[PDB]
Amino acid sequence: ARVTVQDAVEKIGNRFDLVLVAARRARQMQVGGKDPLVPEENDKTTVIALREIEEGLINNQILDVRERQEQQEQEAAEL
Amino acid sequence: EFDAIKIALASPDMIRSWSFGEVKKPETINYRTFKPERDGLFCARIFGPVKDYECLCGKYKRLKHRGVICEKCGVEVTQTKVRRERMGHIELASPTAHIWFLKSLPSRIGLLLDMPLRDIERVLYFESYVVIEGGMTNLERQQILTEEQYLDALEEFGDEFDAKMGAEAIQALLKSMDLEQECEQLREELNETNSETKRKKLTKRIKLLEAFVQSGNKPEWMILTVLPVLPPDLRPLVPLDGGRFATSDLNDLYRRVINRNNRLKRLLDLAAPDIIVRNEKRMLQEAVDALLDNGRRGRAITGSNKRPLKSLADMIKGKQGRFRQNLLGKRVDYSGRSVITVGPYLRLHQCGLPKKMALELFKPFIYGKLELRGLATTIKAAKKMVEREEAVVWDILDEVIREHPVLLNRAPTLHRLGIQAFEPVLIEGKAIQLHPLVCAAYNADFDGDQMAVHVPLTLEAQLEARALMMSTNNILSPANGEPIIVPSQDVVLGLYYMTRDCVNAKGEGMVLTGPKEAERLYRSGLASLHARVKVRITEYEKDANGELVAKTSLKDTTVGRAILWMIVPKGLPYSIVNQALGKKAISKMLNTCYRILGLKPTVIFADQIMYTGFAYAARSGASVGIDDMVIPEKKHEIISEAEAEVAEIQEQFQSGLVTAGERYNKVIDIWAAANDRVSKAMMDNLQTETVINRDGQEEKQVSFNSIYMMADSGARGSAAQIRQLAGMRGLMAKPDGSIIETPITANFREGLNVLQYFISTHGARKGLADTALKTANSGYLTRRLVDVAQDLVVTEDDCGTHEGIMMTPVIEGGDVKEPLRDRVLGRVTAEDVLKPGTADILVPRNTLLHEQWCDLLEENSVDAVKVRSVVSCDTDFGVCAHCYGRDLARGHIINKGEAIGVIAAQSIGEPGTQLTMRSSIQVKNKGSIKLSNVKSVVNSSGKLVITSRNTELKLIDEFGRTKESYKVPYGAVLAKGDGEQVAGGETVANWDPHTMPVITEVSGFVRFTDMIDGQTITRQTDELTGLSSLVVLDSAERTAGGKDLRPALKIVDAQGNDVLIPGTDMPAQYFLPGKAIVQLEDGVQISSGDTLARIPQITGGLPRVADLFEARRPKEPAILAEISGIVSFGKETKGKRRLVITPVDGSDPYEEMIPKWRQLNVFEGERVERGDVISDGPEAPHDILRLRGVHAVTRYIVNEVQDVYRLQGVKINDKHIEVIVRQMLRKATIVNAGSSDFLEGEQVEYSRVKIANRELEANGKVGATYSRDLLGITKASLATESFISAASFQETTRVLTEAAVAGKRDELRGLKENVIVGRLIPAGTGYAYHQDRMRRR
Amino acid sequence: HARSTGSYSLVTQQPLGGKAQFGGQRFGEMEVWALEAYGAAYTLQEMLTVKSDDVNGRTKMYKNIVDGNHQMEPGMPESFNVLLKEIRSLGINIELED
RNA sequence: AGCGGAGAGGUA
DNA sequence: GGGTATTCGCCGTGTACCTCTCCTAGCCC
DNA sequence: GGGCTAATGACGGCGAATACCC
Ligand SMILES: [Mg+2]
Ligand SMILES: [Zn+2]
Ligand SMILES: [Zn+2]
Repeated sequence: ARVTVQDAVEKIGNRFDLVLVAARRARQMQVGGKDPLVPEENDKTTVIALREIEEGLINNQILDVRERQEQQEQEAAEL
Repeated sequence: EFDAIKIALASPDMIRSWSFGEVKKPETINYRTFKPERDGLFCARIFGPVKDYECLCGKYKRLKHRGVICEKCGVEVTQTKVRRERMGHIELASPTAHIWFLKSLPSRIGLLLDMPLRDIERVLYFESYVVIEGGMTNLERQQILTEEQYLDALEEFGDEFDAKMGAEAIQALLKSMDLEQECEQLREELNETNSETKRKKLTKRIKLLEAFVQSGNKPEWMILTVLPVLPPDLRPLVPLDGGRFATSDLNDLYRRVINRNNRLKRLLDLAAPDIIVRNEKRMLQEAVDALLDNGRRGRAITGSNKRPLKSLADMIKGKQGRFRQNLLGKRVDYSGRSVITVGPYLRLHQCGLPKKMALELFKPFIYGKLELRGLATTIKAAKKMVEREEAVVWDILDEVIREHPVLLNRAPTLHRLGIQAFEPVLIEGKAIQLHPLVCAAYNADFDGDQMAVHVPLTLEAQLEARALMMSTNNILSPANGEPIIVPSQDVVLGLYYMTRDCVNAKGEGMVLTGPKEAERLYRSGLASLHARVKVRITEYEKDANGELVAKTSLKDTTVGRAILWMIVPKGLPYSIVNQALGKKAISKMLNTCYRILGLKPTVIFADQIMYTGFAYAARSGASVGIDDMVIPEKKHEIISEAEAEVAEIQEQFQSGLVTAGERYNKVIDIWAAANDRVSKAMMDNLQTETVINRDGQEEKQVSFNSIYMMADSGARGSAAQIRQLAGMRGLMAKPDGSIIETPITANFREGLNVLQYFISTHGARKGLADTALKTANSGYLTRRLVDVAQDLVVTEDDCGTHEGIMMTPVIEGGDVKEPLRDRVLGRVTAEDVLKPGTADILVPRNTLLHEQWCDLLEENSVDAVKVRSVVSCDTDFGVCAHCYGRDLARGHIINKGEAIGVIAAQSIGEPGTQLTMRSSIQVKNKGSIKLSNVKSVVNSSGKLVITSRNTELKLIDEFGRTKESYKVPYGAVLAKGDGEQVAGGETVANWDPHTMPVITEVSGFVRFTDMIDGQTITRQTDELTGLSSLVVLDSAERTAGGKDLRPALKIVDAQGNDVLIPGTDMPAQYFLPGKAIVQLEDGVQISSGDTLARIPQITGGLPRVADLFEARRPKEPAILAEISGIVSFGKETKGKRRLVITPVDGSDPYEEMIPKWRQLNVFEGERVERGDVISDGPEAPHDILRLRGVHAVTRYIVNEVQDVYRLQGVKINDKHIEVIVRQMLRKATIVNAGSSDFLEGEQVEYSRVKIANRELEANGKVGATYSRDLLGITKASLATESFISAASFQETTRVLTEAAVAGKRDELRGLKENVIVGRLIPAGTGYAYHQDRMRRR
Repeated sequence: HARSTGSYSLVTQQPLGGKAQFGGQRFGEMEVWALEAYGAAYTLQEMLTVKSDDVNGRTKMYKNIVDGNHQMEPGMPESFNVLLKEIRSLGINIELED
């Protein structure tokens, strides 16, 4: 569940780019067709997003990797 | 879409480009059919379609004809919204002056023409003429004439020479003015005028010219020829209840202007005589000047019911203009309002919320999820389902409000905790349930307070809510590091009843294996809740690297403390729960829990405190009764002796042996002592009321009287209030402001009688009036403070410098009143801490001083710590991170962006609702004596006396820090001196307040030099002794015939020679001022330390804070010496008594007139430093800036207003006051321009000039020599390069007009204008966004 | 009292005031300062653009909620543009740059 | 869809 | 003529909300 | 009745505008 966003700050030391990384990710999970990378509790996209920030498998860098790499999938499918 | 905003004057070409037609007719509506007219104010063919895609004639009722205009009535078929932006115009017949540029005070036209405003008012109102195109005349170009002087000029130079009237003539002057010629001629006169006044007027003139030509303006543009009219939808004409139309003031105004204009054009065709059309143009100018800014002419015109109508200046200015009412604060959808109630069962990351509010708020969410589940096809079917309230949509709402935070607000939203996010849990009922701890943050009791809910719609907003504004985040105030989650009143009663101990009850002294048998005892009803028991407990310490070490013991405690101990998590020592736990104890309990264990166990720990607090406050049952308040029996006798004592003093006044003032002072003193005797009687007879047997004889202990437990817990009230319940209350003040001689001898437990209740009624009414008018100030204070900080975003990581201010713990003159480890705590050091193991480096030069480092500072007794402050932070357009330190709500350094200007100004201005509105030296403790800046001599007896005013007496302790500080006046008889050990409790000084002594320095003879009886000194025989003494008169009492002499005393030897100053070659003669009485007669061989003569002799409320940030020059300013060197006096009362200052090395052109009401500090033989004191009175801020520097004036502010809040005991950490000071002295002026481009006597902001010469440092050339200024907050707000924020603040007219003739352009770089324009704020998340956007351009 | 979305005012496309007119709450100035005190920008940016003033942006918002997107398109406050036509309706040329 | 200004009282 | 010195006109004066009434007259038709 | 219309009870403060004084 959700009580604090403490440890999310403990992996992202800005507490503001927490909001942009989280908004980028949860926007990629609501509009885009992607599953969560964490088992959900029938939560919303928000707590799933910050909850993925808790396990550290998403920050700004990995999101750069997926925008670039799925971007090259949009290049390689273009032929 | 767009960057910066530029503003300028209106060309008529630009006006005609804006418009789409000349509005000609004053009738608007037909009101028979509802169509408007051909070309009225409401016009279809100029402004566009009334209804949607239809012409007014009704030709093209189809969307297919979109774009083409019609021919029947010529209405361009478009959207009806196109009638919202299409402006109009009016070709006036006469030229017409704009009223703002006429009467902005200072007038732009007035100093533009070098012409007084009186005459220009006379020109525009047709009661004088004026010259244009003089030539071969005796008539100057600006010469104004009356009508009879126009007759004389009509005879004399009535030839081809011209002269006109009205705005045509002003149009001719501004039309025919050249610019560069007056730039050369008036810079030429800045050379040619030594006059400061002409230098000031002509430098304001030179700013208007050199800014006017640089701007895209023309002078004749100010006279409005073509008046633009407002689009009609913005000035609508609604029906009232009936077939009438509610009036707009605008349409009345334009109705008058179009009437007067059309009658004027008809008077121009028919060619009436000049006096009729003079009156017609005069009424037109009154009309347009009424429309632009009504009321700036001395009488307004009234529309109906005798009421001043609302011009466009009243469409912008004031509390109901667009900035106050429709731009900064907007009404918002997705919101609701309701009464709050408690619901204690909630956790603090959730709040209660009613069901019907939820179903009405969350309608689009319910609609979307019904489309998701397919239980509804269209928007009307879903809308009918949520109108129907089916049992499926409650499950849908329970889906969508699973993790959806909401933003609650309370209406007086003082500091930043006023909106907090929560999660809803749906409630059977109609009121918001709200978690109780949050009440203390909201300042919200449950007496009927109403709180509003808002809903974040977008996903970023939900993440901003849960990440930042969730209530678990806000546990520490930005004002101070204290917890704002303080358990307020019931829960602390449950604890102070829980953790208490009586000596004899159930289960005394037994042994129990842990707290689980304790709670098993208490729920069984076999042992007492409070009876002292040895138990076994097991605690944990995180001394290792986060590793919790176990230990167990058999503590002496009570049962309730064990039941409390089952809640407290692992990281705490048991001594946190071993005391009685009042309010301060539970507060620092929570604070240590956050400092040690972090956030999550602190939060859920606080919840478990609250639940067990109501469980045991509930189960305890602490009532209140009339038997609970105890009258002391000894009250009546102290009343009796009080009446006896005022009976005796009254008897002494009966025959008249004491004065009325003596009776008043004596009576108030004996009532005060009597009152405190009664207070000790009731306080003892409450606090040790209980006497119980211990199983032996007896013992006394603390009392279970309930009103004492509510007192000593600190839940409600104090010893003063519970004093007022039992003992007699007070000496109530009077409406005059004095005190009342008959105190209320009775309390609230007995009845009041009548007149005592009358006087107490005065006390209450004065209190409540102070609350209302007090808040009426306080909102305006916080208003100005946030409208002067406003701009200030933590934007860099380091300045990389080493300036700063010096924190020392303040010592007001007694005990230390704010220690070092509160002022220093959480701020980044300027350089390293040089330990007093001296040349030992305790902390480095950039380390944040958290609690460990502050303890290491504490053990080594660090005296003064220099530290990086925001006032000296060398950040450009911002504040670096390493000059601010802690957020005080996050236990680390500040993040880059969270705008400390606003959190500063709210955190300063919020406790203003809790403020108020309306000999010798006796040392205390035992230590070493240090003196500061001493110039002294040992007298004939051996006591030390000081010949310098500015010597400060410090009591250093045993270690080396200062622990007392004192002022030692001029010629004060000390008992001890430097390096001398004094005893704890010694009188260490003396002086006479009714004597300014003129003490000696060495010994020798004294000759009365220039002391002639009748001219400088006068003969007065002493009436009481016989050894008379000549009295030195002052300046004005003697006549001028013998005033030019200066009486002095020169130490001379047995030859008459010069006995000099020890060390220099000047004699020690004392030029005597007035009211000096030299007691020692002529030729007295004198000693050291003896008086050569005797010269005998506020409000700290909220307006103190206001006038500090306003920085007013106070009543009698303590004047200072601008520069060092020896000084003397000048001319006797040429208005004032002049000074003559003389430096040693530099020149001395500076001297200054002095008001002779001031007993000066300095003499003719006295040499000062620059910025040294000359007189007494308050210490005015400007001179403290321009003499003693920046650090002195910010230090004076923060210690001053910190004393103001510190007296009432509300903590504000100093950085907020410091950063408001940083916004105060942001502007500056120039001493020498150098290779820059500024005018020398010009004001510009320090940031822009610091980057100006800093980039002239990029070349080898020398930039400027700046000089900082100190503006008040309400003027430094308005003098801001962004004009739009200054339009949002006060005096909108002056801001916009100075913007207009300035041609000012605004790149906006700020907060409030971005609230205006409605984009992302460059504050937090939007500061990352402007990192992106400024990173791209 | 509560309000999702009801009527809009005439001279400014803003929610009405009061309860007898089915109107929203006033999100007043002091708590705009309080949002500035937090780092909440997107909260504020939808407080006084989408939920308040711009008619296009709240049509887009209403469509996006009923479809299942949470995203805002700012546009411009209408009321600021009204202020622009007011100051422009005096003898003042005021524009926007590129 | 049809809601602007005064003036009065109250609510915390 | 400068050099204060008064004085004299303008700006300001708490935050939301609730309830109610009451909203042009002149006038000659 | 009705279609249509053409004042005096603030106070503080602050910078320009005389006042007057030498
Ligand atoms: Mg209340
Ligand atoms: Zn037509
Ligand atoms: Zn810095």
